Amino acid sequence: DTVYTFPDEFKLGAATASYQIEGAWDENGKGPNIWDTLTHEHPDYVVDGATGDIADDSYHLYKEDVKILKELGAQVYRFSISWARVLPEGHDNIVNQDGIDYYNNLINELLANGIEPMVTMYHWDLPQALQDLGGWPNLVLAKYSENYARVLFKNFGDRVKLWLTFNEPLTFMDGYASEIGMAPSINTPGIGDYLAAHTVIHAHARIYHLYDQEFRAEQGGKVGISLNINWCEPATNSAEDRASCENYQQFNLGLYAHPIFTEEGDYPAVLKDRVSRNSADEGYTDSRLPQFTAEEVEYIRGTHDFLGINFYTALLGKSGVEGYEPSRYRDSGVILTQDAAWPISASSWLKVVPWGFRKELNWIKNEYNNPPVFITENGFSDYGGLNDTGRVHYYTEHLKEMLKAIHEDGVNVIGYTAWSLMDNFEWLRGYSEKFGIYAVDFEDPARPRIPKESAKVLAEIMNTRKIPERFRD
Ligand SMILES: [Cl-]
Ligand SMILES: [Cl-]
Ligand code: NA
Repeated sequence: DTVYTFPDEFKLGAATASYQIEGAWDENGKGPNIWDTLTHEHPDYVVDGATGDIADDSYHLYKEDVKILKELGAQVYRFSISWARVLPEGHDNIVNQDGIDYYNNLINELLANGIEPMVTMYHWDLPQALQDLGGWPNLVLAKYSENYARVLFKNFGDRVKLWLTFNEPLTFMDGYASEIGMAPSINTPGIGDYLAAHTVIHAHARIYHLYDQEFRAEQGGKVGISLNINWCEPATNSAEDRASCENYQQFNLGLYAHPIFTEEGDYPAVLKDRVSRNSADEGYTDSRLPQFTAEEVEYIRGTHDFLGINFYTALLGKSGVEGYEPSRYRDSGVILTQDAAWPISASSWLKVVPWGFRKELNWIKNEYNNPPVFITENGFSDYGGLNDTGRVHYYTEHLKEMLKAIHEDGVNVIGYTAWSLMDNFEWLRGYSEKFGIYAVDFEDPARPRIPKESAKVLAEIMNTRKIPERFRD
């Protein structure tokens, strides 16, 4: 049963994000963020015209969140901090004590209940005052991000020892690649999304160096980043289809991980070269991909204590090019599809492909020299229901695959937090797609959290530290 047992030091828990759960969007001095703006001004972008104005009301109900974490037996709770709740103006001139108090209250409640906090600094909720300067495409945000992080380390770092600078910049950069999509819903594909990535990488590096310089000696924690990546399986066994899948990994994960996690640093060569060529062919004087200087390459490489991975699904990749000119997908040189045979979820993008998780973990091991990997998200959507057999099976299969990666393949996976502790505001999908292991009644002002079967099974896994016999192959 070795392949079915978690390593003794491995950390298990669950995850949320601030805008998705907190509500209290303008309470007690909190400033507006880009998701307040999107859901208020553009309800036509969101299923049901839903907003995060209340969500799970975790601003008021944080003790209930801790209660269900304790019931689950979580060792770690991954949550994010709302930048505009702490710094309502985005800049560090005004610190909102109500926000400081709130996160201290949550942290202290967690620790009093034997649960370790893991904090994501940025999970998509940029202060609107900073978006008004251009947001992530404007490199001035890297210093603003450093200053935000300093406030977080100063106030919380005596008790928080696990930090993620950013969550899914591959996703939030896409808020600069569509007029109707992710906040801030700006249509600069192939140009502004790359600028956003560039700023984020710079920001991440500044935050890491800040920790080294101002906090690490006293606080003794670890700083990483959470990167999402889909497995990309060759549509056929050809060398050409394999090349396309390598392109996919480099254009999705490598975009962020090559600058940070390799000895060489910088963007992947294929990313630089394909965008350079495409830009020239379209008549641009300058490549659409921003450049790092040698000094910047050296500053950015090595800025990590672990790699956070968000894993959900797989795609099929074949040789070719598609998408609009200009765009990151077109630049990436792969044609992406889904296999009809893969089980479905309530989310168009998410098919159940558990073996893809093991393949991805091996790809990461080989590319980045087996970094410590913390799975910061993994989970499954349905439309509702407590007898969530699909979710149960998603978890048991993904955990089995991860355990094979650890035990059979030697991948240094160090922790895992299920997405999500409870049903929450699923971005443009509103409350229509359910990812929780706890259900939440969004028509009940008290927002009760109630366990699904998946919460019961995960509790059993966390308690026994193994995959139960009935779920084994
Ligand atoms: Cl074949
Ligand atoms: Cl049994
Ligand atoms: Na402060």
